[PDB]
Amino acid sequence: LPAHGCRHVAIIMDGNGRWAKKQGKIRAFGHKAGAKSVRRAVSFAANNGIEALTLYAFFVWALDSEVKSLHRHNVRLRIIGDTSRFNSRLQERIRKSEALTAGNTGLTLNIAANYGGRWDIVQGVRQLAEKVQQGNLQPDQIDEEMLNQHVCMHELAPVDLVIRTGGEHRISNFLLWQIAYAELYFTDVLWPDFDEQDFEGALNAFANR
Amino acid sequence: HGCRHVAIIMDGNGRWAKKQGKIRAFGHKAGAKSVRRAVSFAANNGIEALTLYAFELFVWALDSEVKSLHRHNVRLRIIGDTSRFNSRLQERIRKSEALTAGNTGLTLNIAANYGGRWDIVQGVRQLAEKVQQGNLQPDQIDEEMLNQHVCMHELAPVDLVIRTGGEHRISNFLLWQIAYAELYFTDVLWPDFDEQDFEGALNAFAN
Repeated sequence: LPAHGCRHVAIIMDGNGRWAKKQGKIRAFGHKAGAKSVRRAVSFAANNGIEALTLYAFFVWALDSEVKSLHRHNVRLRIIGDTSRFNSRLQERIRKSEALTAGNTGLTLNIAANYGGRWDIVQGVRQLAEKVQQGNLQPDQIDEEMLNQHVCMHELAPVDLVIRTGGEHRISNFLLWQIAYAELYFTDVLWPDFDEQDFEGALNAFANR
Repeated sequence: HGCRHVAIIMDGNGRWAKKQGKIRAFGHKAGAKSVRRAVSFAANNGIEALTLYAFELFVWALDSEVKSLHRHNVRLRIIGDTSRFNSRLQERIRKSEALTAGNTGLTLNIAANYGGRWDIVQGVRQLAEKVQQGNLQPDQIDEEMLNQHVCMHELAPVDLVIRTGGEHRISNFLLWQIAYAELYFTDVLWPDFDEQDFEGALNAFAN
């Protein structure tokens, strides 16, 4: 229902490294500029009626100072990816950040952490297998729609638009199942340089296409 | 070039026919010539696998091509849900696959009533049955295992996806299989896509 027609944008945030290298700066400087650019994109999305923004870094700190900021901007924060590998002391900080913002009615921000598109499909398959083994589910009852409701973000609007910054033309095992019908938009802009007009240019391409 | 498996979303036959001031079937006919050209180019340049997606009448056309593909040592495979198709067409698919299955040159996969989500689902249903029989535990299911249950698992991974016709979408073509593939979009309409276009795509992959 916004004029650009875009409910859910996903972004592969590539370019932090060469951005830093361009300035004779080490990579960490680029990742810091990258975090700034995330803040900028989150604010842009929320102000342009986007329901969901899903971000892929192609964190251990970020999730606390940012969380207060996100929360103040009425953003609902979710983390997608294999977070079982993580230590359960900051696994705790993840769940705390999620429940703290779970009530917010603005943008839903999904952050990919130890996320893979193939993994995403496989964890959903494992849940279906568990139901099969418990006797609930019959194998031939499994269809697209059912698997669809077991992959990440099934409860949000389908992904309308995938943006990849940084010049490369691949998905790199980001969303796979979820992008079957998504518009794909590639720009050479390095992620730290990606701004409101770049984002606006992406949405306008989506609307025009 | 290093490109072992190319997949192509062949879009634009209809729009092309219109620009020519001709009917759609004329576009399809030019589409088929472009397929021949793409298949020969792939085999000529040492590409191991070529996977083609049209975006029951169309695979019938390839039946008269089978003799020639076989002589060119091409392995022909149809991927997708052919259970739909009339049993006569299904048997001819079966026969053409069997005739060429032992060939060792280009493997040419034709997507017919294919969908990427469907493809994954078929593998899921297979794994699910193994679970139901106690032959497989849920937590034992991993990427490698599901990979062995989706189309083309025995071929080189897809290196490059070409989509003609100007749209920037996968359109529920290969999904699992293109996780790390280079994606190449061109405005050229599929009946115009020639050897130079194809090489242009290989060049993009080369960097």
